[PDB]
Amino acid sequence: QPLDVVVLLDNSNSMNNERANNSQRALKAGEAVEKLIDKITSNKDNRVALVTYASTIFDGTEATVSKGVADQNGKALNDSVSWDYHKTTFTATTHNYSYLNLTNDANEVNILKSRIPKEAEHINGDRTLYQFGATFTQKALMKANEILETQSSNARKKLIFHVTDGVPTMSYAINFNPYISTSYQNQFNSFLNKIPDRSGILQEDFIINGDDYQIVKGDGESFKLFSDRKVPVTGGTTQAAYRVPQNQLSVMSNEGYAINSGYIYLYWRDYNWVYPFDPKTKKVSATKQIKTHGEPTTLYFNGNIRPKGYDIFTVGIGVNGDPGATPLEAEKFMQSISSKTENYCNVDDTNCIYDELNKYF
Ligand SMILES: [Mg+2]
Repeated sequence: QPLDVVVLLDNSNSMNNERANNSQRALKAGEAVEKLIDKITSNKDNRVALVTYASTIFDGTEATVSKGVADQNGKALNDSVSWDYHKTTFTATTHNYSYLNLTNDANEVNILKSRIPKEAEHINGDRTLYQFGATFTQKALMKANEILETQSSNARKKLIFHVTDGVPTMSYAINFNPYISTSYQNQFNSFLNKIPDRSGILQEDFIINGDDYQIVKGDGESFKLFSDRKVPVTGGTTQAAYRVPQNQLSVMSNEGYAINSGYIYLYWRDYNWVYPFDPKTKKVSATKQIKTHGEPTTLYFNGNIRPKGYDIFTVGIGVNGDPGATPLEAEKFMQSISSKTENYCNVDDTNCIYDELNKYF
């Protein structure tokens, strides 16, 4: 049977070529993709598609994300020196780095390959698109799956080939119910009960029905969700604050910020917090706690992708855990969202990559 392949390409900010002491993540990821496309399409029956992602799918559409910190009541502000404090969402047109239709047309293949980026955003380049540079792996997996389920069939061979540094920093929320007495652990367990092997959670028990910027967890800050909700002063122990200027003082009060003579003490916005937590009292869960983006992503993978019975190969590029994970956490995560242990390969591990692909070619 012919092979339909979706390439998943991580174009998050962590992939910028300067990162990890010039590890050239994006350049190397783009080259690996070029090589995979050429290899797959050598057989004229096979189809390819490309899903490049970061905070969202980079397909040339407009997207919105939330940014900033918040006061003690969850009221949002941006404390950056380069943005107005009201700038707590950003809206922009993404690069079209995707080819979203499986194809074996040679001219279409050429379009796909022309759309392969070799660089990611820089904090000093496009500062607007830099805001769309989180690692929302879950969303990209959902798009790759949607493509295969929509456009392939049970009789064709299907592959997801995912190239990334392995550190997701955004995820969809697990739909815990704060209003029943069932403990969060028992709620989580009931979600697991729905998958034959209990290793995942179905899409229906994620919060998906809303625009991303209002429902998603994480903003690219970290692999981790934060147990301490207070923003600390850099390198320190003490909570940071936003001094409100004289000229600015009355407008901020009017707006409703918590100002204590005359400082707004800063908290991570609540989509960065360990959850679930009671939405009224803010009491964190005393049982099950989600503490990374890796876990909800793996659960989604295992609930909704792995059962489809096709192959998922993950290729690690310059792997160190940036931001907020260790190198091992990143590997384990990548292995967690591959068909099996040996379908995670470092890009440097050419033997691993040759061996897995050999079956098809
Ligand atoms: Mg990243």
